[PDB]
Amino acid sequence: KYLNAVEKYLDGQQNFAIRRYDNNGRALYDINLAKMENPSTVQRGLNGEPIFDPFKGFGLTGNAPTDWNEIKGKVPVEVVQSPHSPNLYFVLLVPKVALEYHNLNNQVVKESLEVKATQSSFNPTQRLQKDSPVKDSSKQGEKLSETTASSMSSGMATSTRAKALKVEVERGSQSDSLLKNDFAKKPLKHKNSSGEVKLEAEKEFTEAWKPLLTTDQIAREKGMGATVVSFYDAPYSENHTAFGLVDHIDPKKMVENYPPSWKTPKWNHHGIWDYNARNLLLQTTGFFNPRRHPEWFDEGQAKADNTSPGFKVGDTDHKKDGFKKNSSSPIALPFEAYFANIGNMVAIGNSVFIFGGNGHATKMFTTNPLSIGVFRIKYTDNFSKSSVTGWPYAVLFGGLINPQTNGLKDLPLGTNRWFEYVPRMAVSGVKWVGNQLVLAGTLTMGDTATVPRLKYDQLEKHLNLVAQGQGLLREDLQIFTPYGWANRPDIPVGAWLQDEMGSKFGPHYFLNNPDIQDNVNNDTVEALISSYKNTDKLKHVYPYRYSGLYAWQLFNWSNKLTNTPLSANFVNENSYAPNSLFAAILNEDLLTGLSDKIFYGKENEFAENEADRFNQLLSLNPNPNTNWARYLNVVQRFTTGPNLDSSTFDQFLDFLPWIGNGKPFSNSPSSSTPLPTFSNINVGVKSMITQHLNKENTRWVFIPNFSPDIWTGAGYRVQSANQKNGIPFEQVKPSNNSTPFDPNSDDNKVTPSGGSSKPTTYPALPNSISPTSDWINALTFTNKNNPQRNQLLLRSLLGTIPVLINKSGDSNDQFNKDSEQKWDKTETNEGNLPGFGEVNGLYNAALLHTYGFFGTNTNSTDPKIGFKADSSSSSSSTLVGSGLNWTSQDVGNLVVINDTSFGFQLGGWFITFTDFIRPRTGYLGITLSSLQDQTIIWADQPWTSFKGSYLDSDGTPKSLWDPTALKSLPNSSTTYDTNPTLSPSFQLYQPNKVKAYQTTNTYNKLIEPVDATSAATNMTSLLKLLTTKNIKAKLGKGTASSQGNNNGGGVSQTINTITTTGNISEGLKEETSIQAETLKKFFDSKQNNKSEIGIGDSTFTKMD
Amino acid sequence: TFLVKEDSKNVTAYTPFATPITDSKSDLVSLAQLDSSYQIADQTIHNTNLFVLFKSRDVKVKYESSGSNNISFDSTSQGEKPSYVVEFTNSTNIGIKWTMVKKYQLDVPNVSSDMNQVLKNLILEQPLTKYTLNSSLAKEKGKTQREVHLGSGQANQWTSQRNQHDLNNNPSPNASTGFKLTTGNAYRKLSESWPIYEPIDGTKQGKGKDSSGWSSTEENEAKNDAPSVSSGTFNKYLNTKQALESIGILFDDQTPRNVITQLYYASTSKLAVTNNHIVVMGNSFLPSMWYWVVERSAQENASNKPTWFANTNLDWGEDKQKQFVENQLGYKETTSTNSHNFHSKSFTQPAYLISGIDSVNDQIIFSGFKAGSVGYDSSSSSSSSTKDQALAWSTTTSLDSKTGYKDLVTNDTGLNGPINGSFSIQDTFSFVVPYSGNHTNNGTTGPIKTAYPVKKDQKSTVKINSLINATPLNSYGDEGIGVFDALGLNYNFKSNQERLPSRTDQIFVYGIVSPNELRSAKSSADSTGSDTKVNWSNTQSRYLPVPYNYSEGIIDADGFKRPENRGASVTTFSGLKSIAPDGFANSIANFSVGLKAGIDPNPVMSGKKANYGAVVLTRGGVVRLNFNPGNDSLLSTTDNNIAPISFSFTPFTAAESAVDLTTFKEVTYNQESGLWSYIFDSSLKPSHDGKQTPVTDNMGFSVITVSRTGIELNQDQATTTLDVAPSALAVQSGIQSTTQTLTGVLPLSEEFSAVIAKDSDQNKIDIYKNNNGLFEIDTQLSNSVATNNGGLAPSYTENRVDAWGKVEFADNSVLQARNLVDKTVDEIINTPEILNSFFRFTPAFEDQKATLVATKQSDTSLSVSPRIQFLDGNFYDLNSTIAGVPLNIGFPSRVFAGFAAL
Repeated sequence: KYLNAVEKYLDGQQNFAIRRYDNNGRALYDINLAKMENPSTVQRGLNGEPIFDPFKGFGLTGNAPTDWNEIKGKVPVEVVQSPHSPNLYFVLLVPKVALEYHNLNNQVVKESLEVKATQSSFNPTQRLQKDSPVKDSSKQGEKLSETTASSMSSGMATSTRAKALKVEVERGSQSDSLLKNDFAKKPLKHKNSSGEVKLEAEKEFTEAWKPLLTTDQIAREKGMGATVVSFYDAPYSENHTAFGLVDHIDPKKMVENYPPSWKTPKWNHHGIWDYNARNLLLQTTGFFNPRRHPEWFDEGQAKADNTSPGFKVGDTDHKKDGFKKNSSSPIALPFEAYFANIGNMVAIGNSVFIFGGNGHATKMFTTNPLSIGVFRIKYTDNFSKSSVTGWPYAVLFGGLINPQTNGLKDLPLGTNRWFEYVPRMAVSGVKWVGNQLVLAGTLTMGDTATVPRLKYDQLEKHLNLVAQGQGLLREDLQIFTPYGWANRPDIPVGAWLQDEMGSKFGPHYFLNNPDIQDNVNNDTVEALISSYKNTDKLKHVYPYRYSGLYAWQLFNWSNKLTNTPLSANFVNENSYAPNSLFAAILNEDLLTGLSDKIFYGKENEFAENEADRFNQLLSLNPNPNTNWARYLNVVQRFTTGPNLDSSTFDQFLDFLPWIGNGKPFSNSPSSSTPLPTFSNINVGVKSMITQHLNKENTRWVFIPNFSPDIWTGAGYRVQSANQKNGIPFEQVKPSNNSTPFDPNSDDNKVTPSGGSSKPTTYPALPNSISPTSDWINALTFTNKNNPQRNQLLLRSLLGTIPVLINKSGDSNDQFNKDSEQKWDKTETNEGNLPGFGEVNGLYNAALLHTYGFFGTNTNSTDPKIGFKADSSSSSSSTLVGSGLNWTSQDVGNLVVINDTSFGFQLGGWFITFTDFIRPRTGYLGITLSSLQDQTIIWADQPWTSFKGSYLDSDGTPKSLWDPTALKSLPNSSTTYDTNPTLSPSFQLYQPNKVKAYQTTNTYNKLIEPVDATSAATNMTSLLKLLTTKNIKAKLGKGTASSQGNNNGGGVSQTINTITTTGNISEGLKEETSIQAETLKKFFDSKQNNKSEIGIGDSTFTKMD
Repeated sequence: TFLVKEDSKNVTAYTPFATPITDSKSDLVSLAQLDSSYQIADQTIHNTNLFVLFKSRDVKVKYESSGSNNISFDSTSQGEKPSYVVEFTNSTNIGIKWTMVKKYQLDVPNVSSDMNQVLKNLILEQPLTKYTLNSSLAKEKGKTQREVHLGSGQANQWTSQRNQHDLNNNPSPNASTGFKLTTGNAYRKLSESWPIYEPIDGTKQGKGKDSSGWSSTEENEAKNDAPSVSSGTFNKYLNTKQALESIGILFDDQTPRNVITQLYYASTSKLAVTNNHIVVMGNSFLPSMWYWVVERSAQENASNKPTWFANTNLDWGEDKQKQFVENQLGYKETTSTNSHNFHSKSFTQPAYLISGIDSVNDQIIFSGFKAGSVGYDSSSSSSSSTKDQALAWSTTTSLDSKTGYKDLVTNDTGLNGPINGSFSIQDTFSFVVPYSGNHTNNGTTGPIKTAYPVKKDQKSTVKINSLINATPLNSYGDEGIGVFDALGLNYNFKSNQERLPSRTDQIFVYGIVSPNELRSAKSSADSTGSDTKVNWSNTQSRYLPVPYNYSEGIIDADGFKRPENRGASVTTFSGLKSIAPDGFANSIANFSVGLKAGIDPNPVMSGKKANYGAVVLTRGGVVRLNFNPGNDSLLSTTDNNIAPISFSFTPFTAAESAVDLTTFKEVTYNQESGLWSYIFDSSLKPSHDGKQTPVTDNMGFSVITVSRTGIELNQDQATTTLDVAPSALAVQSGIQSTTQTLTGVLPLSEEFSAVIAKDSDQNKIDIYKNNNGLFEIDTQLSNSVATNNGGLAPSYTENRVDAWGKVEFADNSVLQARNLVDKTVDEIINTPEILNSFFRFTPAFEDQKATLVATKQSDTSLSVSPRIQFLDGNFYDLNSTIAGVPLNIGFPSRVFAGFAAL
């Protein structure tokens, strides 16, 4: 009713129309849908052709088109021509609310985060459930049973280590229970303090975020949903214009095409075991959870928890748990997501597609609506009748396989027979780049931050990670908090308490750390893993000490792409905001030809019960009468960034500059000089990979060069300069202070045929586990990963990469650049590398220097903001924004440059995909053009200033800018100091507390944290930096003090490009180095000539 | 007029209305004057002439180890029924009825004094079967390189003793040299006969090449374990008689005929035609060593001998790949007394599993998998350490090899002898040998050498002879390197990771062959005495392993292998559990079927010949072949690092992976639309399972659509050269039903197509709307066309809308209303656009239109009859005839009068 009143009010005070211009840009007529008197549909023949005489015009039936009463008031936002039928047009109509959505009263348009009155001081952990689960003293005896006797079965290799645990599941015959339900064994429970610590919307989201309008209400209320009307236009004829058909974009015709797995998002194909693991770890369950994505659910956050997941859970008897039951919170298309999904029409044949927009129509500070799928309207008998339907992007993008893209590999863009991966796009646009149809914009990968899981007792000292998993911290980048990771994310809770004391370093569950990783020797695997042969009703948790760093975790447990489609067995979650650029060539004929209604089947459904789930195959023959698979092959190709892979990508990331100040992230152009942030070349000290791990067969396998020396990067560990190459086993992990990990023990030894015992742990280890640790020679130790690299590129272009801070600019809390920062001593605490809480893959000190948080890089006077690795006491730290408020959804028009190149505005950058359609070897395939207006760059809400992009007749795309159109924040903090001030880049970065850093051998082990729950009250001067306004004030950009152009309305144009632009073939290839190092040398040699590499400042001209 | 196979012998022409022509059903086998024992294999249309390939179940061939006519038909029991290819022309005054034009008979190949030596001791593995198991394929590991060169017991002396055996710097003394034939799948000489039983486990069951041992007792034991229908138990064997019969092996009551007869009958399985030549090649279900080249001008009383594939020196891409294939056949210098093998007699790859044969623009395209062939020892005694063992080894490119496809396939790893095995790389393992050339873990130590696994001293006593496998696999060793080569898991560790191609396993062969060399092939076939070689230039080979997704546990492939993958459950063939959904019981041997070339219907730059690309189905994906019509050669790009552009593999999805590849029936190309169609008939499935259980899902059919994708050649000036191989795309088209016995599909027109099916022993018609590649049902039109009242065409429902729509005529008073009085009859006849105003029409489908044709009836009147567009895109009226016979639909002709005398 409120929205109906608003629409009625706006029907009087607002006027909109679509006026047509001649080829010379002279107005001809208006077409004011709210003022067109006696409009009439086109008189049609029997064959459907609209009677038309060029001079008399289109024939009019004299009666208004359908739904005219409820369509006259809507606003036009898009017009698209047909490619075949002459004089036929479609115009996209939306309500005036979708234009005034932001201006609506706050109490009906709320934010998923609340600043509150702050009567008790700001503390980011207040809204986070943090307390850890504790052993159930009434359910101890149902822990998974160790194998009674390992079946030798001619497996001569014998291990004294603890035997595997049995996981037996068999259907039996009981109606609602299983004879054995081992995966459901549940020995843990939530801590009971001031009530049970668990996720429950009722007691947490009292003022729950909810959409304006449920999807059913959008469908029913015709006047509130988008609608497209096919009308015919002729400028020089008497009857110049007349309408055809009117078709509402029904959200129900979209929801009805959701995969059935999306009726129960709290669940996943894994089911009971992962559901239990997540629930106890306080990570929200499922594959697309309203706890993390409240936009898409009619009831919003009111369903944001794991309760009622669509499968029986929490039963007093574990054998009962795991049965399909009634569900109440399916994925839907409420108002915000819907109107993010309406935009960028394209017409193909007799059908017109709406691919959705960038979502800014309803994108608030802490919520990210996106386009979840493709709406299609198909017209029949020559545009006489029509049918409206839509399909989700998930079923369309299932066919993604690495052989397609030329860019990064193993990205989290895959899915499987259950479409638990929910891609959505902030759509730049859809356009024919020559003969190839291109869809472009930004896309949300599968979650890659929460892929590791904490140990059940280490949630009070990893607040950032636990929040990321909880949905309080809507941050996509991977936070480097590796101390408490479980040895394996996918170990059921039935095997967490098999070693409570931790003295034995329980082989099945221990604090993940690669230093104690088992060999891969035939004897080792035969004795440990292969011996416990698994049957249809038995699977084992192997004693093999599985453990690896972030790269290994993702490689095993992320929906990474594979050479075959629908092959991603491990989908954790979906990113919050679009964390990856995406441009895909779609299949025009297939899109035209696919049927309107989709038909899934039992294969797409989840397993009905655990008995069927256990032997659940990944690939099943589709039911004969189903047609869901046909949709899988839409994407002909795709790309996400420059056509570079591995550390070459991070080397380029070093090359791109930061719009905030323009200085490169590398700081290369000038002994304690600043070091690059992403790449490791010339960082730390070279080490030989031939001395790592087995110390065998690696002199020429990883590095083609004769000398396989690899730059360990920042935060490396070495016995001494004389032994920089490889570190021996002196990272012994003690559980208590009780002595080293003690290799050579009977527990950590394997007896092969004959009993010739030997240790199972490597002699020498790689020289770094730092967040910037790269190791082509040890995937178990390496931390840099392609999923991280893509998000890093997107967020570096956006300019909002967070930084860890120990010391703000306050008096007596100042970080001094001089006499306190020593780049030459990165191994010691003098290097200030946190090693805990930092954004994975980057170096905190280098990032801060680039930002200028310390030094005069960004400000005339040193802000004296930095991170200090204190050694004389405990240290607390918090992540803070970059000071810029660009958001990843900030994507403009998709402008086609020529038959082979296209681009769009992205935040403060204009990015042109030079080499996507027809890639050329050796070219990075991307040209970037930065924005020069400081007022726009540093604005509080910059994307409100972008007023569209287009291709200029001269052949260079340009983007409008109105520095007077910036929309300030909703209010001046009312009248009191609001410590949390929402902004598009604002994130509740939780505090991190870390033990004192060692003076020497600082990073030999993982940097241990301590319970940081109570540390919030002791870091007010750091929490105050969470709000972007305070960071800007520190840097001097807080207010008009930025100065420069006062109004400065004008237009910006991308850098001029030529054939040789983007050529890095010299920087690529390999003759005397490694590819990353040679690319680093190449870029370093061209720091003063970034233009020819496709990086430059966009030319800007003033317009009054 | 669509020619569709009624049954094994009858073929009939169907009208676009999906109705057969009267008396058009013809018994072609009798027409060709061939006894009832014959049946037709495949048919092609070329210049409106119908060709047929005839094969008979009565044929019986014999092989004689001595003499001249070693391969000849068995006329003792009137079994001399050679195959025939017959050209048929529709010779009559319009009306589909066929007649003899030319009948070409195919004779058995002649064997030279050099081919005969090889064939005498050649043994052929029993054919792969739809119900074959991985462990059945598996063969127990043979002697290792150390065991075969230094001997057993002499350990820890490899470094010292490897120099004098020309294996300098060899890093894998434990490298396998093949598999022992003492068990496993039954091998048989050309003059012997395969058994109907298959060993479940090929490391413990089956007697392999020991025919005497198998027949003595093991055959009886297999019969006891597996009877023929269940009363059996199948603890050790599978009775695959039904699945052997289904795929084209002839039987005598219960035992298959001799291997030479089986090979001949399998080789006469496919047909392609050209204005000058006709080529016949074998099917995909068992290797075919010989193919016929037929000269259309040959005299009708002459014989058309084939060519030995061993005489066809295909171009495998690079000479390194060619010699890699040629070096695994057998020992070169045997000279024992008569021990001869394909390599020694200077012969190339002898067997291929030809996916299909097709022609376009007078060019013939052939594609298929390289059938494995490798030496084996037959010393039988002191005895050679390699006694009873096949000499095979994986040839995967080493990890060290420089990146780039050319460098990978040219890497000398395994050029001469086995080097792969098991190894440990940092935190993971790489079955491929890490090094090559002269690289080691401590610098350079000189080139790595390899040599054939046969001890030098016993060179005069080792009897080595060739063999032919039933699948692309070359080295059946139950070992990790073998499984990885089969499943395509070998990946180099460098930054620019790539797949190391097993140059001699799972090798896919494709190419285009021209008349200038088909003539040389014919000359080779005619070659008297010593054989003469044939060179095929425009051909190439690409390593195309089975998808890794078809094996349990192997979730994904990367350089870094999960430790569990070292377990014996995944390392070995015998332990490799198969989840293959494509109807095959195994998931370690690839298989292709249904090559069909086609012309690009889309425009092209003026002065450039229209493109033509060919697609061939394969397990888990579609392989497209790209050609340069400007030279009628494989499309290639200058940058060697890029993969050979002429080949592009597109993986499947679940819908296509679920389509049984063993039920391929026919493939048709829609020339005007540009998409293939792969129709699969479930009825081709055998009657009973391998465990003798009746097959419960023999009813149904399904078709797969293959549409072009990517950027094609010569589209625009900036496309005259390409660096990305044009890639195809397969979809589950939409025509599939499990409850109907299909008869045939009709490429009716661009927007529609029809399928003939039977569900109650009575023919039924349902038409499908072709939505630019995909099909879906349109029931409303289906019933309308079905209402033929037994007539040749659907009748016009004058009172209801039907396939012809509904037409309503305007009253004759409209002549007065529009002031047509002044117009003359001729004047109105001259204006069809004015005739339009006399009737209003309601078409039944999109783009359907109707128009009027009128003729004079008097000085003031004329007669008009309507023309209506039909589903096929042809106008139908009173004068409409299909192959002569009138349709006689009975449209409402009208007469109008009232014209002036002007």
